[PDB]
Amino acid sequence: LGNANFENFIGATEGFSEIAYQFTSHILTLGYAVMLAGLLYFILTIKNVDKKFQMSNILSAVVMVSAFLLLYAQAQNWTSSFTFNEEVGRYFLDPSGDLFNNGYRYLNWLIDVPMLLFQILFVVSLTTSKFSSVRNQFWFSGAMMIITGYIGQFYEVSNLTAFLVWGAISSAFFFHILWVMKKVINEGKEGISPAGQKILSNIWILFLISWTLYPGAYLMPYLTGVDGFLYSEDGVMARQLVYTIADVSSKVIYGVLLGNLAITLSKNKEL
Ligand SMILES: *C/C=C(C)/C=C/C=C(C)/C=C/C1=C(C)CCCC1(C)C
Repeated sequence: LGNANFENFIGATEGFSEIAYQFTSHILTLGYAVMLAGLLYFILTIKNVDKKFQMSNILSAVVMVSAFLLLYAQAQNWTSSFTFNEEVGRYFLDPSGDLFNNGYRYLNWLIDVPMLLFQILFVVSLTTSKFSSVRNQFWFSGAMMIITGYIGQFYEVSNLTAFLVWGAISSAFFFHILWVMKKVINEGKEGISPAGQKILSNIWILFLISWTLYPGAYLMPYLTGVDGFLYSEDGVMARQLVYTIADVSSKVIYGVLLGNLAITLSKNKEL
């Protein structure tokens, strides 16, 4: 019953404190709420950039749609999966619920990772690289990263070595994506205004950090060891919190910066 994931495992054994249960619930709600807000932002501001850049706004909006819907479903899956026991005063896994399921989040990643990588190619111009090459490489490596991570995700309770080995494999595809993105951003800096170069530098830093947060949260409950402080409901809170910080940063803030970058490259900005 507490076999699928670390959330259920904890939920089925120690249970969650009211703080943990409520905090995790609140943070997941904030997550999907921000997505909805972002959806409207990206719809409303689309006329602020030239036609040639609008595919980036379009991909942002779509990412917002998928992340709102799936994070909303994730938020409900958390709350409905754990119920309060008066005798002990903690929340436990509910046999009559459907149990906490990582599926919503990983599906969201599968859908969104290729669009996010894709959309910067409609703002920035490449230099010595082919569009189709960059695109195909993002999409393959991106697909493999989530797939492999999702494989590892099944063994987090039952086989911690499979969990890490697969996560390592996933980290290999991630490293490759970083490497392509580096080339993309540096080629995109050439020729453009220093104001656009500056925004591109910010996008690199945002991208590097916010995406590295995901394997951070994947590893979170074991960052202190087998009997460590994080190997608890605290690890769940931290993991869920980091995932949410990452989602907002990699989707909404990334989208906003690309929007601002697009405006810098506008037709009437040219002499
Ligand atoms: C909007 C959602 C995004 C940008 C999701 C990104 C997810 C990742 C970069 C996940 C990476 C992982 C690893 C590199 C290793 C461990 C397993 C994953 C899937 C968490």
